[PDB]
Amino acid sequence: TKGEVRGGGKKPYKQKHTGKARQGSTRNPHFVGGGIVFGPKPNRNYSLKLNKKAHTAALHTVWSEKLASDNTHLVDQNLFNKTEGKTKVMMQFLKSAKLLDKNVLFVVNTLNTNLEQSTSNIKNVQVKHLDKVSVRDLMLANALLVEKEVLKALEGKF
Amino acid sequence: MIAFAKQFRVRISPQKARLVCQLIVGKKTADAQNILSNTPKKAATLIAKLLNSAIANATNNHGMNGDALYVFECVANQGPSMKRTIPRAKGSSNMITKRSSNLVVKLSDNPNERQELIKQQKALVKKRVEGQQKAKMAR
Amino acid sequence: MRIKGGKQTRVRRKKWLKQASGSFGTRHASYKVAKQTVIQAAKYAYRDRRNKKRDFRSLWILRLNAALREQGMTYSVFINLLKKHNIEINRKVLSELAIKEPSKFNLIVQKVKS
Amino acid sequence: MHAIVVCGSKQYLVHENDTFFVEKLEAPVGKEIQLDKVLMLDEKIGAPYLEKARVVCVVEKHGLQRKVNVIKHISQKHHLKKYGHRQPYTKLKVVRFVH
Amino acid sequence: AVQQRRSSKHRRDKRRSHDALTAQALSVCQKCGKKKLFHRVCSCGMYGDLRVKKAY
Amino acid sequence: LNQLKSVPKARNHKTKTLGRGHGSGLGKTSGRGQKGQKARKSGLTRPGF
Amino acid sequence: KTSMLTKEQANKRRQWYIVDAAGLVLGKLAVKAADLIRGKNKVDFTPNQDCGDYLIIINSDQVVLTGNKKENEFWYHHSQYIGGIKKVSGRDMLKKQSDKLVYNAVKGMLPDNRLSRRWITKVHVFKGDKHNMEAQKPTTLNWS
RNA sequence: UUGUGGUAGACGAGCGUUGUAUUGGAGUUGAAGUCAAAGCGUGAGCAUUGGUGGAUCCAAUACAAGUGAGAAUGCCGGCA
RNA sequence: UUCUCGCAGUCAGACAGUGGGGGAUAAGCUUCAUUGUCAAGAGGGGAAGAGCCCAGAUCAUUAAAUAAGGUCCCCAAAAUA
RNA sequence: GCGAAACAGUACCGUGAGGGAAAGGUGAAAAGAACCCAGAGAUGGGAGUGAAAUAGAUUCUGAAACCAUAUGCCUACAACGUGUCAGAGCACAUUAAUGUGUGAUGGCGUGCGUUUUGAAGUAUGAGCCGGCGAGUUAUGAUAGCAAGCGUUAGUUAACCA
Repeated sequence: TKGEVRGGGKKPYKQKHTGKARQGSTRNPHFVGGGIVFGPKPNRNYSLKLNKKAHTAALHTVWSEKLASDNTHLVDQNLFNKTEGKTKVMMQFLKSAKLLDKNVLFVVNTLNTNLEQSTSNIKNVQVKHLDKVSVRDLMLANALLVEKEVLKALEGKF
Repeated sequence: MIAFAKQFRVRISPQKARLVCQLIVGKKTADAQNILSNTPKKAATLIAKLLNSAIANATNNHGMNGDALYVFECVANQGPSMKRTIPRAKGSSNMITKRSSNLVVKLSDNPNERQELIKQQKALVKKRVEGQQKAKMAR
Repeated sequence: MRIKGGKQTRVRRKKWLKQASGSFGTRHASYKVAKQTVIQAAKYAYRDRRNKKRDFRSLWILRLNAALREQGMTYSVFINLLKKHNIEINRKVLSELAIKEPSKFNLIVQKVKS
Repeated sequence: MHAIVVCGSKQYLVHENDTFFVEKLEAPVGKEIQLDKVLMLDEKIGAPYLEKARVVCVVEKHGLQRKVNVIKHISQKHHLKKYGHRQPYTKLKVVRFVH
Repeated sequence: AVQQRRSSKHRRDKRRSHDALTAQALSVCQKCGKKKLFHRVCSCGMYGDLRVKKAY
Repeated sequence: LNQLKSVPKARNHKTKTLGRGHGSGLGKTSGRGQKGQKARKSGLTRPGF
Repeated sequence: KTSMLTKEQANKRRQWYIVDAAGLVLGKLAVKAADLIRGKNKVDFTPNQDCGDYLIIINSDQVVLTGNKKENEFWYHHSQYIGGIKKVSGRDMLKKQSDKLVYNAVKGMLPDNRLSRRWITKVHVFKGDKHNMEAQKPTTLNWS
């Protein structure tokens, strides 16, 4: 701002006998070397408040309209048992998935270590946890699978 | 045509060189060299020498004819200068300025080359409008 | 975050100042004198669209009266004759240009009598 | 021949295949329309808008006039307020004015 | 004194265009080259009276 | 919604910034007038005055 | 739309005219001359093309001074000096230069343009009787 | 129908600057910066092509302003 | 035009006219009430004529006739008695 | 962006406290202009390298502002914010568009913002453009508007995840 600029400032000339602009200091908020009065500070809140009732309602409606999405088929321990840590089998799946255009989220709650080891070699592979998700990313993946064992679990939080 | 010599940063007042160049434009080799030599100025002799050098370049290097060449262009346009302080009376001061120019000379054999640029512009506008109309067929 | 405004302002002022051209000397290579020229032209066009109708109508009336006095009648009596009788539908410019047509205006001369 | 017709808000004297511009009137281009607001029918004048000398005309084209970009402002003030108005125009001609 | 305005290009040209140069006298040499001004010694010595001077 | 179809739900009200515009108003006027106390940096005045 | 009024241009045709009616007051003669040299009597009139007429005047100094204006009529013509005004007598301009009086009257009854002074040049009025345009067959008229 | 004289002053709705969150498309058979022109719109704007030019951009939806520049004898480069 | 909301701009106006006061009953002077104007809103004309006549002006037309006023010419338009 | 990429608190300005800027983009690559031309050389020009020297070293794009020029117009009796609306004359035939540009001459026509009852003003300040420049961030309340909520609705604090 004006008063937080390093460098001495003073009147470089006389008040009268000077038909130029009169300034009480060298820098002003019309200079190209500093002094602008209005600017950002590292404290802008940008804080929106979301109610718990509203949060649960949003979770429920986003889950319910994701149920009708293109990727809604259920998952279980089976593919985790069949898959290995190799991306070889993961890209074989991608070849057989036929859904390379979709950024499908491998949303799991069992945390099968093969998924965390693999799933970063292509522009569509991404695995995250189930209990730590947001509606923006949930509806943003444009497709993602769901777990069969978490039906009542997701019902509990509504 | 040929025998062109661009001379940027020729330290001299442009208040006088452009006028004399304009007077000189439109003359042959010798009938201009003699009058440049018959000058009390400090530039005309050097201009005549530069013209001789440029004619030598045109005839020898480019293999030109040098049979109808005349002064096609002489002008002394803006040139970067040196501007520093200078003392004055009553304790005041001013800014002294020693100026320069951008000397450039061009020659022409035929009285033409004022219309060859016109033909080039006609070709450019014709090809521009041809692109425009092939775009129009794409509408 | 620093917002770019170098080229964008150049394009904006180039669009703003385009309307100024064709003036004496240099009244179009600047901003304020260009605004002066543009606003003077705009007000000139505005006053033309407002009042050229009355200007042309007055010119036609003057010329038509000159023609009438050439034929031997004033505009007052001619328009009175056209109004109180001789219901005829014709405009002043067309009335004054009908003279160029051979005997078409003379027809009006013998028909415009009350 | 010659005939003064009324169309839009302007009059025009028309001859064989006379091409001229008139005010737009929400009409198609190319239609053969017979106007009854006509006079000066072959050196004849009619108070009741003399008719039976039919004038069949064909619209040459339509279009929009040059932009009326009015800047409504007050002197000694900026007050810039620009808006581009357009008055549509109509080019037409008579076909043969079968009387 | 000074005014309250500037002098544009046109006023200067009306002052400058009338400062344009003019022609000069001339004297073709009757015995040599190096065409010279009138009433002036040619730049190749041999002058009317005699080679009153030199070429350089 | 999505990042290419986020139609508004009609919650955005007009924002007034006093230092912008000439054909949009709020120029030199700035919604305050220019004379007296109102033509200086005399804003944020105590309501008890 | 617009009738697109176009002016009749590029034509050189004016007749020659003469008048000998000195004796009547300045005003009517001056306004008639202004109308004649202005183009107020054309069915096909053009302001930016040849419209003014060519009138030569013979014996224009026979005008008499009417009413009580005898020792009263004077004109102002001030040269930029100290008391440079000239006050010429009306009762004496009749026998003296009188064509220039008609020149001044018509020039005062004309719209101030370059065309006005050119119309003034297009008038040949003189006090005498021997002139040059009488050989061009000037059509005699009066008050046009 | 009232209609549109209208300053400050009150009321409403849009375009645009880049950047972001992105689905899409465009780049040595050229992306942009650059300037010319006998278009398009209702307005903030879209430009169409060409060329200097040489590797990154463009359309659309949502958000951020240091977001729209003629006056501060505004800073200031260049230049009269 | 009655009622609630709030953003305003406003107590430094002038003028045309009437009744006024101070004033020579001058004031391009001041202060009241009082009808309007500009201010907050323009044209023509009055020689240019801020409070003057028509006065109320989305735009476009080279369409009709009017209002005040003007009609010997220019600056338009008129003569008859 | 740290005054401080660019040899920065440097050069520099004051005794002394103190003040104090600017300065990156060659070519993928020097393969940096060998040989020759005029000259005293700088230099410019060929020649050659090279994708090209609007690639040749003040080598990343290279504009506005400015400096000048002639091509088509017309203009040296000339009283004009110098243009409008008409329109001669002249050159071209298009972003096909009431063709495009220039313009013999005529009706008409005191620049800009300011507080100003009122300035074209003999008040005010400005030549020009380039960049840049003024209603702001947090906190608390009120009001409008948009959304939820329900029949103690909701929100959390701290702290933890």
